[PDB]
Amino acid sequence: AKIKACVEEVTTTLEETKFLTENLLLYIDINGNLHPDSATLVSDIDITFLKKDAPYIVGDVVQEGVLTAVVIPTKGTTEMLAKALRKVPTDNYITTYPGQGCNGYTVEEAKTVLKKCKSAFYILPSILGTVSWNLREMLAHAEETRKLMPVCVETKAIVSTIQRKYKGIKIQEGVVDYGARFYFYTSKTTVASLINTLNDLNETLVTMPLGYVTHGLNLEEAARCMRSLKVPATVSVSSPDAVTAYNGY
Repeated sequence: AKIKACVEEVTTTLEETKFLTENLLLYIDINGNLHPDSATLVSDIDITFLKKDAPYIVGDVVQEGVLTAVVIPTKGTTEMLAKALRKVPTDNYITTYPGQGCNGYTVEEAKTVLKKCKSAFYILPSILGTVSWNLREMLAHAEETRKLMPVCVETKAIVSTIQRKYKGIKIQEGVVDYGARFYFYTSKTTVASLINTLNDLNETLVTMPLGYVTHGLNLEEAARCMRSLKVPATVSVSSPDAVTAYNGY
């Protein structure tokens, strides 16, 4: 039937919005990996088809059952994002604003792009001071506040400091609650998977910018990714100048 073109923000959870349509529009990267905003919308659905045909080019669309996914770019520009969204078949969709988080686009840029399409879009809904604390200060803060502290296991200087401060700790990937509460991860897992994990734990964090250095990101790229966190976080950067730069991004 003819589609009633619109962009409408709802305040309902995914399940509570399905009365409008069963169709979900997801965002993926060139490898078929789901954007953190899309990753929580595929519960109890086989998503083998997303990575099955990787690698993809921006604008590629993959579909199966109630799911539609489009490969979006990283702000290259708004033109590229518009062009990608135009490839989605016209229909009624529950979705999120495209290009958020690591992709670097703003909510205003996403609204502009969706309003140029002919689909009916139903948009699902959705801080602590920035500091320059050294590792010893961060560990002391995590210990007294019980905030979760993400730690990259490949950063040997950090692992050796934790082993020496918390004698007897058994460091392994995942949550380790010994002296302080840590989330140990490898750089061999994506920043997106890490953000999804921290969002699911739903704990307040004390953290360095995620992806910065460990995943080859610069501070601006890490700041963009950090927008995908749905938990409160005390972010600690390298120096007082990096505080201005980070809060500037």
